[PDB]
Amino acid sequence: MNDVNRIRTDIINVAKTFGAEYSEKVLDEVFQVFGEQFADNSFMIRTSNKQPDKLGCYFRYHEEDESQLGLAWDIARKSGLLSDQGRPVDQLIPEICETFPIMADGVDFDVKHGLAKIWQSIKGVVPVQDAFKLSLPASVTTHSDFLKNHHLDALYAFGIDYHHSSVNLYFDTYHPKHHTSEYYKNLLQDLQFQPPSDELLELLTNNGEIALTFNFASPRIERLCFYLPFLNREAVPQNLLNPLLKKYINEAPALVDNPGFILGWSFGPQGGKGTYTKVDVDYHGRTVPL
Ligand SMILES: CC(C)=CCC/C(C)=C/CSP(=O)(O)OP(=O)(O)O
Repeated sequence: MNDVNRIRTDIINVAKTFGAEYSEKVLDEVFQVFGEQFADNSFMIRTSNKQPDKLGCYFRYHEEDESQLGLAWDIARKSGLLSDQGRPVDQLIPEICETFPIMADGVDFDVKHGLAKIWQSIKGVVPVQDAFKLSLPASVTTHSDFLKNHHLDALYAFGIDYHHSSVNLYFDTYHPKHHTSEYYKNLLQDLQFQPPSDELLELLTNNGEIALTFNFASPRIERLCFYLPFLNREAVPQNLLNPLLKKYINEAPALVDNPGFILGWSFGPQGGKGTYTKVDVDYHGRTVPL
């Protein structure tokens, strides 16, 4: 369709507009193999802040259709976009699929580097201890007391990062403290991560999504992320966005006049690497309303 070539053009436009490194060759190979799954599924375009003056650009899709579940991994492997290094990360997706009933999956793409991440969403929420049999990083188990103590133990999804050999764990915000700003202040303090502004803390009371990143090199929790949805460009708190990301919320491409957004705040060791902002445009306009 034209829908697919529209999507490839919008992304090169973003990558160029916002100074994001990219590889036309790489984009081609991804779209050759995955283009239709973009036009036919929940689809989002991301820019992040990991480097002060230039955004990176990503694009991702979410497969909710029962019959298609598992084809993302198959497609990824058969075409060579995801090849096996025997890495500690490389066995996780098969293990997850045998252990847990799966209700959604998705692929994340880096406009320069190609296929970056694969998500698995469990059917329903599970005690995180049920994931302890998997070849996750040792740092997951060794923080089991910390996961329970901060009510980060209702596990619903895995994100497997192949560029960084790291794993994201996703947590439902079941506990009354998750609607409290003091919980996010105390969580960032306990992790010795960079403190949040009061504006962000206020927003986090109606937070609903928490993610934790673990990797095989480090005995420490590498970073965490909070996610909030916003219905449209206007609903976005723009005092939390630097100028480059302000421009992105006004000019991010989508097939609706006023797309919704998912914003992500990554936090890591204070004075260290991983405290930045993520902006996801709801390209089709049907991810955010759900
Ligand atoms: C990705 C799609 C289509 C919908 C979900 C929006 C969402 C929660 C994205 C999170 S991907 P994330 O784990 O935040 O990626 P990292 O930067 O942590 O590697």
